[PDB]
Amino acid sequence: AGPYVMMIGKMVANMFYIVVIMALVLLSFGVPRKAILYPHEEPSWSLAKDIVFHPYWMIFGEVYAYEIDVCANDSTLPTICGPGTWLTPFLQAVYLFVQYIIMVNLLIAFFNNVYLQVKAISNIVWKYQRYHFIMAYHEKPVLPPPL
Amino acid sequence: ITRKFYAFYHAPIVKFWFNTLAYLGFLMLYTFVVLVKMEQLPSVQEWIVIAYIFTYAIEKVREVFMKIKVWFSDYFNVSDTIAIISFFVGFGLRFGAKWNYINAYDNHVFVAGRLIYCLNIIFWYVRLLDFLAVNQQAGPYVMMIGKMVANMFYIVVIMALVLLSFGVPRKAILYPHEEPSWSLAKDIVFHPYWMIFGEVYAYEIDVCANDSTLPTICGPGTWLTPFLQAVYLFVQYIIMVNLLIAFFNNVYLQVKAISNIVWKYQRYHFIMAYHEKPVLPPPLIILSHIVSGPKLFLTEEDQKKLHDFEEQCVEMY
Amino acid sequence: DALVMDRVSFVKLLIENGVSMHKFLTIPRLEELYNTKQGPTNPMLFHLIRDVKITLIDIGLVIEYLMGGTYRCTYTRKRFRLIYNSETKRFPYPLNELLIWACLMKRQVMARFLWQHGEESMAKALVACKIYRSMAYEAKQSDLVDDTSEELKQYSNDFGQLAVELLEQSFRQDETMAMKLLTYELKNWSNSTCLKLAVSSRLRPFVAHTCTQMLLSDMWMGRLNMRKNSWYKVILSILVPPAILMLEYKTKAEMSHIPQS
Ligand SMILES: CC(C)CCC[C@@H](C)[C@H]1CC[C@H]2[C@@H]3CC=C4C[C@@H](OC(=O)CCC(=O)O)CC[C@]4(C)[C@H]3CC[C@]12C
Ligand SMILES: CC(C)CCC[C@@H](C)[C@H]1CC[C@H]2[C@@H]3CC=C4C[C@@H](OC(=O)CCC(=O)O)CC[C@]4(C)[C@H]3CC[C@]12C
Ligand SMILES: CC(C)CCC[C@@H](C)[C@H]1CC[C@H]2[C@@H]3CC=C4C[C@@H](OC(=O)CCC(=O)O)CC[C@]4(C)[C@H]3CC[C@]12C
Ligand SMILES: CC(C)CCC[C@@H](C)[C@H]1CC[C@H]2[C@@H]3CC=C4C[C@@H](OC(=O)CCC(=O)O)CC[C@]4(C)[C@H]3CC[C@]12C
Ligand SMILES: CC(C)CCC[C@@H](C)[C@H]1CC[C@H]2[C@@H]3CC=C4C[C@@H](OC(=O)CCC(=O)O)CC[C@]4(C)[C@H]3CC[C@]12C
Repeated sequence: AGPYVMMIGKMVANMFYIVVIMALVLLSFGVPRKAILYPHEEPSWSLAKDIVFHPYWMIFGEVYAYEIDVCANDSTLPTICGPGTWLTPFLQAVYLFVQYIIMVNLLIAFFNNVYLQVKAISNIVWKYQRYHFIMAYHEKPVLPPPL
Repeated sequence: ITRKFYAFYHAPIVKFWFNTLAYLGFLMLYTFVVLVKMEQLPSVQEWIVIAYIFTYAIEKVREVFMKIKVWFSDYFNVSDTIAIISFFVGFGLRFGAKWNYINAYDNHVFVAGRLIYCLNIIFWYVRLLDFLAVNQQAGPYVMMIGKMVANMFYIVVIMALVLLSFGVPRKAILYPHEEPSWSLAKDIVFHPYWMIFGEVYAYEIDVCANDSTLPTICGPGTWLTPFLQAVYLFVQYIIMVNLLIAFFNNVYLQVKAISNIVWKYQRYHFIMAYHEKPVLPPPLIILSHIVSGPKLFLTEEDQKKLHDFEEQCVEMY
Repeated sequence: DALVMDRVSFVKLLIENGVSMHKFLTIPRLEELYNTKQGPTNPMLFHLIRDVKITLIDIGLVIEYLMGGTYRCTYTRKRFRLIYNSETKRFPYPLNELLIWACLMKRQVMARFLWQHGEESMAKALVACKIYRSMAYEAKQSDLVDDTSEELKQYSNDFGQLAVELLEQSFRQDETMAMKLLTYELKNWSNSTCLKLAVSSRLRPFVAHTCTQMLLSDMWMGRLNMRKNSWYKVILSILVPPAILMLEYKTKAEMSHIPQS
């Protein structure tokens, strides 16, 4: 279990620019979805929360099925039926296609093809830091810090 | 000392970061414009947006005139023509419009101007990938996404046939009494599309059963749709979206090797643009078009010292 | 005769003994040696002359057509049209003329022989790569029987690999000099930079080598010195203009290989 803990950080530091592209796709759906659905707003800090908030959980399974087609019957949020709200199922369709079929599936390919070189590196980084770990326990006194 | 200002500002790093800092200012102002209530007269932020897109279009005309079909070859220049043209179609319908004024601000011309004004921010956020694609690490991924979207197209077509061949008999079984409308297309593509993405519509399955939404749909034959949805989710989620992971997985390394070289090649055409851009960002470019090569300089000595370096390297080759 | 009959290993012997290419090539030696059907000819060369027996001015209209943009070939200039139309009818660089001749007439072994002994060889490899590549592109469109675009490509990729291998050679000996080889004015090949000459043909292994990606990383810095300069101090000095004055910079001994405006 040493190389995996030494490997998680070495791959978080390595996927950062796929996560940035996923955050741009996240914003470029988050802003016109609110802007189409909510025309009458005043400037508040709940604009940031609601442009990042609802398209963030769509990567993770929640499609917000009844909030799509806000005009339709069998729908929650039935007060939002202004002109233009028929566009958001198409924006959510392209967003979930790009996010879930391109981006989170280019991330599986990324980890998949980076795994073996980061396992070979991270195994050696563990074997090296085992020295500095053992030489600390030749110096620690024989008591747990409450004792 | 005054050569340090001329030396600093004409560097392509400083033209680049000066341009992207003003571009992030453009996007922050443009989504404050878009997210907040539009009024009849444009706010302070909106005229800064229209100033950016107008003078930005001026700089793009200057970059085309100083050959058009060459400029359309980059995928972030086709998106610039659609972004700029549809912005002023949106600003034409927003500004040059009948008021029909009420407490309700919605007139049919103003609303379509505001929706061509809302759907247009997507082009500018996609244009942020042209900026995010200039460093060593995030360049190949942006050059790689399009090279794999263009490459998975025929797995996505097969997924769309499976999508239709469940979408049509599910409606046709569940909804026998319909009249021809364009909501037939929306509802045959709509509900089986979100089943790829997690939503199984759990209570709409077994429409006859208790503990179910849609209890009015209990006609003869509706006991077939859990079997059709079972085979559809098996084929879609276990075969198709799992043959797509295998596809990207086994194509990744050759498209990374290709896309890395395509990035390293287009870095030339990116840097040679910043030896030509004036040292101001497009909202501040009202000066440098009202106002108005890169050759290497060698002495006669070092042209000879270079010229017998090339001969030595060829003879050693 | 050895040139027309495509006898390479008699050109080797025959200039190795006593014949200088200087005072061999006159202007009627190009008109001849170009309009002879006594050896392996290029059948589509006449399709490129249809933009207008063969005169050198009609040849450089082909060469200016194959190397697009503002490429001015020496034959179409005023001084050559004054020496032409009747000591001065020799050529100052003969093997630059027979490298183009052996590339247009589609004789490859003659071209790789005439390439390897002249001055400015890495530029001749890229000129030959561009000529071959654009003849391939102007043969895929208009031919029916043995179009040879499959043959002209892989003739551009055999010179475009020579250019890469020569730049990988010159990079390993000195780096600041190899980056000078990329951008110095050629003055024979229409005052074109060698790197621009390898971007006109889309020669990706050259522009993606570490010599050109090191020179582009030195043009991106400009006058500044990002080897020791802070990355964030650029953004800070943009927002705070009195922070420009005291960051770092480069001297003229460090800006020597960078092509300045
Ligand atoms: C906030 C609540 C929901 C909990 C979320 C848990 C995360 C905040 C924890 C879980 C795993 C932790 C990571 C576990 C392992 C590492 C490896 C560690 O790096 C190393 O030990 C060596 C790696 C290297 O040498 O680069 C860096 C911190 C990091 C990423 C930790 C960062 C914090 C993480 C992501
Ligand atoms: C840098 C790239 C990724 C694009 C820029 C990010 C913008 C998409 C978003 C992210 C959060 C957005 C901000 C979210 C929250 C607000 C708060 C709100 O402003 C205020 O609260 C002022 C009104 C008040 O406080 O009385 C409306 C605009 C603003 C700045 C938004 C402007 C546009 C921002 C910066
Ligand atoms: C090209 C060489 C000299 C390095 C400089 C490259 C920069 C132009 C790239 C690298 C990092 C990129 C930035 C990385 C992250 C972001 C954040 C991004 O918005 C978000 O990530 C918001 C995240 C969220 O709100 O969830 C807006 C673009 C921006 C500033 C990118 C702008 C372009 C940057 C600065
Ligand atoms: C609300 C929804 C619509 C937002 C979804 C955003 C997409 C519409 C954006 C996200 C990523 C963008 C892509 C990012 C990168 C590229 C690469 C670009 O191609 C290249 O730069 C080189 C690749 C090649 O040479 O083929 C083509 C456009 C494309 C696919 C962009 C097309 C538009 C995309 C899919
Ligand atoms: C080409 C392959 C993929 C199969 C063919 C596609 C068919 C699965 C579907 C896709 C959308 C379907 C259409 C969906 C919507 C309509 C509208 C509707 O016709 C009308 O609205 C006309 C009546 C009116 O407008 O009053 C009913 C049939 C039709 C053409 C459907 C005919 C069959 C279509 C073209």
